[PDB]
Amino acid sequence: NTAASLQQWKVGDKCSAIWSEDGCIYPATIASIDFKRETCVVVYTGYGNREEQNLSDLLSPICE
Ligand SMILES: C/N=C(\NC)NCCC[C@H](N)C(=O)O
Repeated sequence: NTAASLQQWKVGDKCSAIWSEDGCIYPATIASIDFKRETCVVVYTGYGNREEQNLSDLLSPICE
């Protein structure tokens, strides 16, 4: 994980998010960010769902 940059993300960046449904970590890609709410919508890669997560709650992209 990239701890130092774990609050700032940009649209089009890959990440990991906590799926609200399993509570588990899954790979997701940032589709859009609302910097005012400090949240962003991410699309779960491989699944095709999109969920709104906090920028500071996002997790580093999977590479393994
Ligand atoms: C981010 N993860 C997912 N979707 C966006 N997973 C969908 C399949 C897993 C789900 N627990 C099931 O078995 O239905």
